[PDB]
Amino acid sequence: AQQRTMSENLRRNLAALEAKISEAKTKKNMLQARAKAAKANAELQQTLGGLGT
Amino acid sequence: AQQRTMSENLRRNLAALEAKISEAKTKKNMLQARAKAAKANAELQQTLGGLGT
Amino acid sequence: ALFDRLGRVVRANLNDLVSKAEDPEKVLEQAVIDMQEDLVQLRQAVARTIAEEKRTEQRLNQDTQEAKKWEDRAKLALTNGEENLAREALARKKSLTDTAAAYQTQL
Amino acid sequence: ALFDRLGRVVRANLNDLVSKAEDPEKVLEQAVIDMQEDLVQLRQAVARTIAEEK
Amino acid sequence: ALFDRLGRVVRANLNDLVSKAEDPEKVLEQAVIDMQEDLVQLRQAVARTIAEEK
Amino acid sequence: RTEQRLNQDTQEAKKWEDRAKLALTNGEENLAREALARKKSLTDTAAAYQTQL
Amino acid sequence: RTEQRLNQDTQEAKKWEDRAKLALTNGEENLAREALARKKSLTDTAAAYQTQL
Amino acid sequence: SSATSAFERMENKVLDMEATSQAAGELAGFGIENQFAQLEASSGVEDELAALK
Amino acid sequence: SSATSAFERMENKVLDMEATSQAAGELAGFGIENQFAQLEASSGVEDELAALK
Amino acid sequence: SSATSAFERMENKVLDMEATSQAAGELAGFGIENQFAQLEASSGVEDELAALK
Repeated sequence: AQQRTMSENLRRNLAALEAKISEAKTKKNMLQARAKAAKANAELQQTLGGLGT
Repeated sequence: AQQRTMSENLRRNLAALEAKISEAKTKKNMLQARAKAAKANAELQQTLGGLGT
Repeated sequence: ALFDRLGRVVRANLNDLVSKAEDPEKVLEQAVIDMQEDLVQLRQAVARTIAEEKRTEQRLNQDTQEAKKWEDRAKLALTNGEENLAREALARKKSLTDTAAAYQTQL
Repeated sequence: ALFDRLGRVVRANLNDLVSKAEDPEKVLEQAVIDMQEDLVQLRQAVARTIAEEK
Repeated sequence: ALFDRLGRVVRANLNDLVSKAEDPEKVLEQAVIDMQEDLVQLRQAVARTIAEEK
Repeated sequence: RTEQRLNQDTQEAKKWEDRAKLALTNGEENLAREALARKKSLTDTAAAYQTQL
Repeated sequence: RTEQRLNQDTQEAKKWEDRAKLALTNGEENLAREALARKKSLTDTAAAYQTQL
Repeated sequence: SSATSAFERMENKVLDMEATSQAAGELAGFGIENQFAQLEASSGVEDELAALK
Repeated sequence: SSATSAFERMENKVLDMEATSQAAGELAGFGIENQFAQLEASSGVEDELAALK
Repeated sequence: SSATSAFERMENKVLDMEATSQAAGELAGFGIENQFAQLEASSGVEDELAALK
């Protein structure tokens, strides 16, 4: 019963941690794409802009 | 009971520090924005003026 | 200031010497290059300040919906009989409400 | 106290210098790896707990 | 301030000297290349955005 | 090159025109609008080439 | 060369107005004002060029 | 120096980059709405032309 | 000592920069609002013309 | 230095470690009950939906 009670704390928290990591992992991917987009955009605004010699 | 009474204060002590950290996090972002904004005005003023020299 | 007057002649003659080298078809053209460089820097500065205004706007809204998620649990808990859980949720909601307010003002 | 403030001032700039040297794509990915590595160990513990249980 | 004006005067002439050395056909074509190079990178970003989307 | 581009584009706008009439007749409104956006773009570009010519 | 620049501003001003009319017909009131403000700017630019000419 | 804090730091940097790009563009000469409205309305009338035919 | 009193100084140093910048604007003369309000009104006359069309 | 005492020493160290983990988590941002209640109740209504069907 003690073993089951303690493995139940652990499985619940395992489940919680699993989900929280997975949130981060899927955000990691889209955030990289977002970063690339910003980098390209700035370079283009500079190149296209006439505010330069 | 003796440990639990001490523990109550210890929980309250930590939370009080977190409140200061909450103030500080907001203050930081604004101080960065303010410093940059102020400089742009100064840079503009020098560009606008200069005097015969 | 007799010495100062001698140093004044040195300044005046230097100003004249430099103004010999000022051409009538080059210095003007440059003076206008410099102004474009001034403008670019300023734009970038303005953009980077506008950026944080938007960034504050992102944070702010989140707190408003997070506050709702706490309430929902507070209602459930009170319906069930889980009274202890309800109070913690309400206390957190009040905290998010203050955080959002602070952000709105900041915005 | 001026000495201690000098040290803090030096540490600050050094904190910024190394902060400037990071690039998001690399650091963000590196963070996920760390979270994964940690998870694997937490699972192992779930592994033993289950085996003793059996 | 006369010193700073001297420097500006020197930089000006140097700006003209190198301006004189450019030839339009080459510089104009070279500008288009730059615009193209930049575009290719902006597209790649559209590429990732789409892949994560899928 | 300008002559070809102007005409090389028009004809395409037409095909998109026919595609839009089929999409409309078959029951495809959102598809028809898309083809028309495509038509319209080639049409606007075509005017630009015309003046340039 | 001044004569080339000058005319352009005169037709660019028209292109802004056209959008100002559309926007006001639709209900896009915000877009209309920006267009009008830009048109006024081009009108001044053309004037300055005409005088210069 | 933690993953959670490390992650959060890199995320905010990127969001400021996305803004950096938007701002940098606004100052340079951006917007792309003017034309969009005109194309949307015109595309409207295209749907009408498609429905007629 | 170094602590909640490092901040103290830095926050004040930022505020002094803002205050100096604002004073510089006053003392050079404000042309900004003089141009702006007049520009907006100038557009407002043309709103009627655009609306009429 | 005995087995019984040695055993007891290592056991208590571990129990303080288990607490160390619980506490460390509470301060960090833990709990995982909020969601659990919502899932339990919702799962209730799922059983009801299963019984209906």
